[PDB]
Amino acid sequence: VQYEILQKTIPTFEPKESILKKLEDIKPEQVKKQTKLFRIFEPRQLPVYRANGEKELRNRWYWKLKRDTLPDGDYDVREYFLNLYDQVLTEMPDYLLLKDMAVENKNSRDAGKVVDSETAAICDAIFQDEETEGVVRRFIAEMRQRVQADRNVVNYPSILHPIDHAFNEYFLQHQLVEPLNNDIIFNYIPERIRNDVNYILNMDRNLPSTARYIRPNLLQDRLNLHDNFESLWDTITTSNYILARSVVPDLKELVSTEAQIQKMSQDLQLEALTIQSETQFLTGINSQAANDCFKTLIAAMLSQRTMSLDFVTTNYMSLISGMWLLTVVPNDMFIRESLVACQLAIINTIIYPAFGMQRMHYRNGDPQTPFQIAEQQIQNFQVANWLHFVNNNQFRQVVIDGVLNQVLNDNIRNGHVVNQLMEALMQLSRQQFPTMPVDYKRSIQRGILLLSNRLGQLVDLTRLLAYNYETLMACITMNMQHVQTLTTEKLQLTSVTSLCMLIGNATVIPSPQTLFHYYNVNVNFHSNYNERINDAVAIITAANRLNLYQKKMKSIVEDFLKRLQIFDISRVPDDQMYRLRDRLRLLPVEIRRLDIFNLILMNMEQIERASDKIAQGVIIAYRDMQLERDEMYGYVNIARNLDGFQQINLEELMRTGDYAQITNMLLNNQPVALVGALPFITDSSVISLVAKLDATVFAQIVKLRKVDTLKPILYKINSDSNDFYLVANYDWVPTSTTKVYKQIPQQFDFRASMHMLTSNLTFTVYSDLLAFVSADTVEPINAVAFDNMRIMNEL
Amino acid sequence: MLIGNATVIPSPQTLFHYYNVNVNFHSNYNERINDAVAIITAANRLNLY
Amino acid sequence: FLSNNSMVLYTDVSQWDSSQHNTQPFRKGIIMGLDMLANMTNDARVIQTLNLYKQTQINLMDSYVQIPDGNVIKKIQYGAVASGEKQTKAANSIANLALIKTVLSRISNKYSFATKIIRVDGDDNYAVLQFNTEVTKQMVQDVSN
Repeated sequence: VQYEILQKTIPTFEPKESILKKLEDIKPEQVKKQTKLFRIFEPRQLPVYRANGEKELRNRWYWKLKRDTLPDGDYDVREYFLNLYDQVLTEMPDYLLLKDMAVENKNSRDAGKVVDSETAAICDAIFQDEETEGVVRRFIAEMRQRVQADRNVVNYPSILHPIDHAFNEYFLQHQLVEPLNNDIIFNYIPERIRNDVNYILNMDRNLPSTARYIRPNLLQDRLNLHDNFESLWDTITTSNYILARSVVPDLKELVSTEAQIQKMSQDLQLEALTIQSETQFLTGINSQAANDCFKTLIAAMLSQRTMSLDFVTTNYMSLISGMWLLTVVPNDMFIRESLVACQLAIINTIIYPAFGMQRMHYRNGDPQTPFQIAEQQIQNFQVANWLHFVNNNQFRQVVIDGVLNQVLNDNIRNGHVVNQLMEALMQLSRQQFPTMPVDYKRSIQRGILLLSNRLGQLVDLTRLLAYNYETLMACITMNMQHVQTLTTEKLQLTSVTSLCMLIGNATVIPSPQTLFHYYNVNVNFHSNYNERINDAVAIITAANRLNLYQKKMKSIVEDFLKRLQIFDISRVPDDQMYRLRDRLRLLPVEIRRLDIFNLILMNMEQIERASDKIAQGVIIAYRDMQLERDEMYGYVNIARNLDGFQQINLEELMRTGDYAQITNMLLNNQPVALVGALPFITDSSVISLVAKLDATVFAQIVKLRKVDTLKPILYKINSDSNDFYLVANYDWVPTSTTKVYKQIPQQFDFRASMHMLTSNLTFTVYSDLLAFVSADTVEPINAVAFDNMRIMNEL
Repeated sequence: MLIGNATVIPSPQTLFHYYNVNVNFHSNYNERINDAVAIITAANRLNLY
Repeated sequence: FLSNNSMVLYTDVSQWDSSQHNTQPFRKGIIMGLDMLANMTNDARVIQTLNLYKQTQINLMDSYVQIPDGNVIKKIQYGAVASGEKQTKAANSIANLALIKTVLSRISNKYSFATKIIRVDGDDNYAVLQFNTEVTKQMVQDVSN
């Protein structure tokens, strides 16, 4: 035994692969219950320095940011705040019970609780500090949880910064849950299904008022994707068509194929020694296609997907059944050239040869389909009225229960159209063929008799299709528009003949479980659609209210389409994304997102004045200005008004590099301000003050023009500076050129930062709402239609 | 049908290149004109036939 | 469609088994198509069949080859296509058709022609193409290069 090995470094071609799903496999949602309270600020002990600069034996608590991460450059700061808005929306909860997050204060009189772990941390720290007044300790001892269970309400103490309170209070007061009772279980079900006496409903539970439920956003198509996005529409349409095929019933006991077809043979009186066009009538009269046509028609009419015809003109029964088809199914539901060909065949081999006419002289692009022109040439009331109905058969667009609906005539539903059809076929049987021989008469009249001996079954079939179609229509949320798609489904008229020739006295009604499944699926797709629209609209309107001009609004649309888990995002182009963006801009934002964004807008500057990594500007005054007294620094070179000196924006200078102004102003020692986020270093010395270093930083800007390597100096001076004996003895207020534009921290008020957060007590949340409902059908023979009359009865 | 969201302009180096080249061609053109004109005129004034 | 204005490019494609275009891209195109088709059906036997054909394409993407040499046996990395399969014929026809459709849209960067006919049968393939004018020697040469 022995082996050898050889290898080859094959390249690694990776497509994008656009990972897909289908509607039934779209998972609905997972609710957000809330974690900790979304803090942005926290307290901190800092030293303090009395005026004259020196230090106390005491400290003080100031608010400071958690996670100082802010950038350099105002553009990147606005990026930061957009990302923060994304974070809050990622953390925006749907419901929340405060008791889950609550903990126990180790220092309360009444042995009470508070809201969050950090609240209690702060309380304990401030309680155990040596240098806190007794009054805040009293406060901490009195602050506890209150409960009122008559109302299912709790009030817990919290300690948090006012921005934090704004966010958390908005979350509390706008948590989207609604009381759940069985009446809502019912009324969540469609009216038409409850109003249908062929379904019976019950449940074995009595939910309390303590329950809750989230309501879907079944708002309609804001984007009008039927309007000039025909690729996306063809995708959506096929993706609903396939769902619809999953729910159409399989047919019950059909007549025995071999028996029915032996009967057809007998009724045709074939011959073993001729060709006999009649023979082709038997082409494809199997089962499995009857079901296929029954499924294809209904799924197309529900999905609004056009469908095309294939049919061999040597088979005349295909045409004779296409008659019935074109009657009971509209014509704009089919693609034009197909039914043009079919109607032309029907005319030129059943009708105009029967009434003794020319074949036809028909143009390809004639603005009239052949039945329209033939409606007027003939002179016979029955056939002409039939053709009138066919030409003017089309859907009725009606808005019911919020959803649009493509409703049939209400003369098709009740099968009576078939009576017009059969009268026409009888008045065609009675014709002679003056031009054409008698064998051809025999073929035609024989074929149409095979369908005229099925009157009751065809009426019943039409009623059955209408019933199942409306019953499944009732389980739709997205409005169903009638606009032709790029692409069709091939319908075979052999399958139509199979259906029309293999059916009898056995009724199929949709199971209630299939109905509920179809409804919940359409709901999940529709609610995902609306929620993702709202997401993307929020981000777009955010980025345009912050002048994020370099941002390119493509990845957003790509995320929006990926989350719509049916499209091929790797092969949708860019123009289409941008047009979709153009539509998305014009939409209103939902209230939650707009409010959160307004909060971030009004307080983003306040968040940015903090963050002691970057300062909001720098002054340069060729003048011996004074330093300001503060008590977390001492003497500082700090500015907080920026009045007086004129200001240069730096992002405007980074965009269009024109340093003539800044350079000229620096050379000639002209006072100026420079506005934009900027780092610094904290020079805590004194000998670097009299030496006047903070003016040295700007002379690089003329040599190397890039104002990015720019860091002003911040002259904090105190009793911790190695040279403070000067400021102590000689009695000189420090003075400095080149102040920094910056704000100080805000002192921590334990009393006023305490709040009481109110919420519910112990509700429950249910999602799969139709799980409590049990449903069943009457015996399918004992069914009944809109007319209050048993369908599938004629024998 | 294949374009969007990428502005490309000439670099200043390319502009200077393309200006210097045209300058050189044009200057050579006028200089060689002047030389030919001078030599023709001198051949027709010095009776060189 | 042979005429003074048309030409025809014919090409032997029998050596294109170890080639770099019958490895990963060829197999992955079929895998992608199968994914689309699986999301284009609701029955389960069909999805199982499709997943099995897919997994076959996964495994054929890495394929070693027993080849003796005297007593010891070599096994070589050969992640490509050959015969000995139910698939090789039609799939090679597909891939050669796509290949020529892709190449033939590049001569259009330098010539105006109307593709009249393409044919692919195994170890050869030919495409005829017609011009706005009459043919010369130099267009033949440049088209070939």
